[PDB]
Amino acid sequence: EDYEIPSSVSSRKDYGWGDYYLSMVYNGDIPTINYKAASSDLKIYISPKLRIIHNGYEGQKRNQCNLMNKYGKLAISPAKVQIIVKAGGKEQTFTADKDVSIQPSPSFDEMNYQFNALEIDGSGLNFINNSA
Amino acid sequence: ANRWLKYVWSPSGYIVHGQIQNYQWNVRPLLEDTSWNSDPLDSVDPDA
Repeated sequence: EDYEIPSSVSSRKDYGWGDYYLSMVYNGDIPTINYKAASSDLKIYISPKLRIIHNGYEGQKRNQCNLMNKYGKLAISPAKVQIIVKAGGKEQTFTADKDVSIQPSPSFDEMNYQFNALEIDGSGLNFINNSA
Repeated sequence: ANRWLKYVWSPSGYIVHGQIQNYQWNVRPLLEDTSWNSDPLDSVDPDA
């Protein structure tokens, strides 16, 4: 079983803005992927990074977040910073207050939460025509 | 020699019944007892 998994993934399938269109998640990444396969098992280690930039929605909302950003300092709760994954049918959640050793300082320009290694169960990964 | 050392320890871990295991030490007491003892055993035998 040759599992061909890229060593890094940087692309997006979907995107959302925050509730008040005040800030948004910035094109984050999956700087590295590692894995181990076995008959009847697969463990994938993903070490992603979550990035926040206080950019509001284009329009007067972008201008309003700029007035915020340039006239004060940031906030964001690391306990609620998280990555949720679904390998096929199996769901796992990882948080920044457990899997990130150093938190970014508060800032309105950018914050970066780098996760150490998220061990994800790929045995629930359902392949159709040998693709999942 | 490498293969035989792996019966005791594998830095890369082990596969059991097809599953990927989360341990390197294949001898139960070496897997356990991860903390150094504090008070030493008072002896003359390094094996004890």
